[PDB]
Amino acid sequence: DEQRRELEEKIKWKLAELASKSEEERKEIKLRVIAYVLVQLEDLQKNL
Amino acid sequence: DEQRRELEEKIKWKLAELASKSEEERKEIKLRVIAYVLVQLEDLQKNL
Amino acid sequence: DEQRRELEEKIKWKLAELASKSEEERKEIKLRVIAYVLVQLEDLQKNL
Ligand code: NA
Ligand code: NA
Ligand code: NA
Repeated sequence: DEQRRELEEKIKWKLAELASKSEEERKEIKLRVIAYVLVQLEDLQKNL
Repeated sequence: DEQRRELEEKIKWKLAELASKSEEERKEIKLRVIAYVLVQLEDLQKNL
Repeated sequence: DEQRRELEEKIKWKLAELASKSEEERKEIKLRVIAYVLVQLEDLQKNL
């Protein structure tokens, strides 16, 4: 599927961006990711 | 944007909550986050 | 709620799948998860 391939390219681009980040920057990013997913899980746990 | 600032406040609140969790609780939370994102990625990989 | 219980079962199934993965496979999966969430955060940071 087209959209599937586009998503993989978006993911690979983000991985290349992440590769340039320092160890501490990566930890800050991972923390942000965890917090965002948890906010998403809560707001979803409300309507679903 | 308003919604953007609101999201950052939601993320900061979640970060403050995470900061109070023990190391083992944090590992349990990260595991849950990983599993949830993968479920989301699959269900999305179906409609998209 | 029904959908809530279904989500927990989906998450537990994914956790069981993750448990079978090697340490290196788990790192690859976590990297993919981080990149996907960041793509999601960007595309959301555009419409919201
Ligand atoms: Na660099
Ligand atoms: Na504490
Ligand atoms: Na195994």
